[PDB]
Amino acid sequence: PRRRVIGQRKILPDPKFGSELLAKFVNILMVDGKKSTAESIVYSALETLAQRSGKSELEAFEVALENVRPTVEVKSRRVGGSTYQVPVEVRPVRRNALAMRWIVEAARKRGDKSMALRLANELSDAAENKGTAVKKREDVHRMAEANKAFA
Amino acid sequence: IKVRENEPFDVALRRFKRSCEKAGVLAEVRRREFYEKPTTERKRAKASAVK
Amino acid sequence: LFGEPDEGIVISRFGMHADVESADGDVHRCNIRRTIRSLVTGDRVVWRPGKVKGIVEAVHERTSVLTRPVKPIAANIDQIVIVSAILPELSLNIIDRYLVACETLQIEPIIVLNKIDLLDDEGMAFVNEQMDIYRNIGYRVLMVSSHTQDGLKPLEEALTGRISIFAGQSGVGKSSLLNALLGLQKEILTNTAARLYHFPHGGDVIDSPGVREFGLWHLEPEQITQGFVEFHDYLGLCKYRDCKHDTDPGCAIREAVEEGKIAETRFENYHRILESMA
Amino acid sequence: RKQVSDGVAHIHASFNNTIVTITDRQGNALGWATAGGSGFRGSRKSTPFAAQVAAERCADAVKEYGIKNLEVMVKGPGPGRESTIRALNAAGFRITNITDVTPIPHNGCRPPKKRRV
RNA sequence: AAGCUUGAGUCUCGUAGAGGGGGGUAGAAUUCCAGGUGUAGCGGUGAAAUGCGUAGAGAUCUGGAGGAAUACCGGUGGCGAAGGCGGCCCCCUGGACGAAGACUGACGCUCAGGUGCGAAAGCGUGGGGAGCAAACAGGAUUAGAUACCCUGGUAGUCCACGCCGUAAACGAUGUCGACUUGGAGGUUGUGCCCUUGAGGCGUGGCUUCCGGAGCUAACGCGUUAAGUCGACCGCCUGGGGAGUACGGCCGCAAGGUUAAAACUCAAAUGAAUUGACGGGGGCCCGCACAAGCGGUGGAGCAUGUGGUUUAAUUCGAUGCAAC
Repeated sequence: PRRRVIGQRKILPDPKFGSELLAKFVNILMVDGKKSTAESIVYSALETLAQRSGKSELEAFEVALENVRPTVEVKSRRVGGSTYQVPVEVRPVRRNALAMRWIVEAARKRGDKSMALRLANELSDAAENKGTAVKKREDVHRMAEANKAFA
Repeated sequence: IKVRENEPFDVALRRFKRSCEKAGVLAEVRRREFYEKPTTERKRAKASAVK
Repeated sequence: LFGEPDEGIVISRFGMHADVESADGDVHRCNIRRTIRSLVTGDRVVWRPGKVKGIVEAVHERTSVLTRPVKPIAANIDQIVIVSAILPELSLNIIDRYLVACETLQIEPIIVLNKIDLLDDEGMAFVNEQMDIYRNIGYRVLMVSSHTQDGLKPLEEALTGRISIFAGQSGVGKSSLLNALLGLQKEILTNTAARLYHFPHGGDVIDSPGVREFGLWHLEPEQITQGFVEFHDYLGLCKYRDCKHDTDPGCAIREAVEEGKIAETRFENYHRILESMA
Repeated sequence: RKQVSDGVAHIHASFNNTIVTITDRQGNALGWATAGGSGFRGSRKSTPFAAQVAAERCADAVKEYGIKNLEVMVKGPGPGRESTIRALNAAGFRITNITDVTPIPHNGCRPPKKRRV
């Protein structure tokens, strides 16, 4: 994409929210290539998050994703093989994409029954800005605005 | 020279005026400058600049 | 050219020719035909006179046990003498490089420490200790002086019935020992067809000064490894594939070094050699 | 020696290193730290790091003199007039103004000429 | 044979300049040389290390020197014979325009010998030394290093002179002069328009390029010639063998200077095309990067191969591809 750069594809959302945020995100887990059954165990978590948010399942996500999402980043493409290190604004397609992924990437293969829990336990934590995913918002921005010496 | 640095202190915002100051003349004094290289020069003395 | 086929061993590389000492023992400076090419000094050859000039039209260079770039010099070298002194700087990798090679080649090193006499009580000892690393590793050390050409009999006897060779660096008195051995100086040096000599107690020796100030030759990775068999044993030590003899978790070879179960030098040398081919 | 809490950050950057003295504005020397005195004695001191730390290590240990206003008076061209100035302004100071200092050499002495490989 | 003057020459008068000798000198510095604070460094490098500092050094601050050394002068500016010339006086000085007649009145051109001067090392031979670098050396890697790499130094530099006469002492353009493209440029005099700043604007002399024809092989050059002329002076003679021996010579010497053969080859070159490589570069693309996602591989397991066994473990299997 050296000629014309890009985000994601064939995504599928919610028949109850229609939220893309939730769509690109529900999706992420797939590499099961079917969120005809993916989505379910995250809702138990987002439900426990729904409560934990004081909102619904939709907006259980929302809160935790807005914590999670980066507002800046540092970007690489390697111009000349060069070590890019200058602070940049994380593009939305990343904001979202990476963020959504980050939450999901923080409740993985584990040690006990039900992801429902596993997710639940990730979810509110990301709600509280002390999730893993939100800490990637709060680590990428730390590298930003403190290095600019190299090209 | 100065950029009223009240903040800046890594960068200096200076690359102008080297002709009796900084890297220009100061790198060429107690380091060797040869005579079997600007002996090219006689003929070659105006070409390698912007580069 | 043609002549009468006769056997000989190539006594010398006569530059342009090769000089062949016949089966009888008669040396004939011979030509070497466009037709033959697998010739080296030491080859048993069919050489023919003319109808001296000879011509060579058959050779016999037996199997590899040493090269430069990667091209056998001879054969029946059952022992490689890695002969050293410190000229003009030196390193443990350099002797080891030769050792790794001796080990690879399956030609016996007899590690000869020249200038033993030169080396003070401390120096001789230090050097012996170093010589010992290799020795411990399996490569016997013979203390000789380059100059004094000491331990000459133990060396000679090691030479008996076999062919030996002189390896090292800038006339590290290798040249000196060679002179003793011969009992005639044929080389000094200080800071693939060449010439061969025959031993009286049995066996032979091959020499060239050119070899002696050093550069080094092309090789492959496995050979370096062959240079160190203790690594095989370490390869088995972690995993059914031990990283790669070098660091990475579960590199036994590396561990064995960390332990000191292997000497460090072997690993180090493994690297100088490894890098050079690459 | 002296203080006025206004100082100078003499940065004595140096080829394989960078040595830094923070000095009172008035003079003295108040701290000093090097870059090849930020240990380093290799490509390491030939790092900016060498300086970063160099300056830093100087720049702290001059504030005994209360220094927190520095002009930076960049001297030396070692890998440390970034890192070192880093660690000079930002080293318990507000940098009050930057400058670089130089004269009209006319020398005497012969320096080296040795190499040719 | 006598004249001209016109060339020349000369004598009349601008103008710029790093030309010089010899020296005034200036202000900085290199370096010299020192503490304090300050503090462990400095230092260096491939990578380091010797070195050094730690003794306070370096740093930095504080002090001065030493002896040595002088940007932007830097403009196709300008000056020089060149070989070559820019830190500030003075001199001594060399060389030099435009603008003036004129006169002398051919004083013109060029040069083998010869000759002056002739970059540097060097050198003689002493200077010089505040300092550096052959040689020569520690560390120092490095294949080898004895290289890299680092920690130093006499000649000579750092000084005076003598002593080379060679320096790709090269557009490898000899001299001189004349003759041969438009164009668009430079400097430096000076003409002129309100001097329109001295200006604005001629013209010289001089500088740039392009600049034609031409030429050249061609490159290119192309009036800056690499284009037409002359004299003059000097050149080339296939390539090596050779600023060197013989030889002879200059030189203290270095060594120059000068100045070989056999031998040796059927060859030596310019420029040019069309090239492709470049420890080149300049430029883009591509699950190539990149941003992800997952994969392979690992365990257990396969399949093929390898390997081994096997009598065979049947031939065709190899980056990628055993598959």
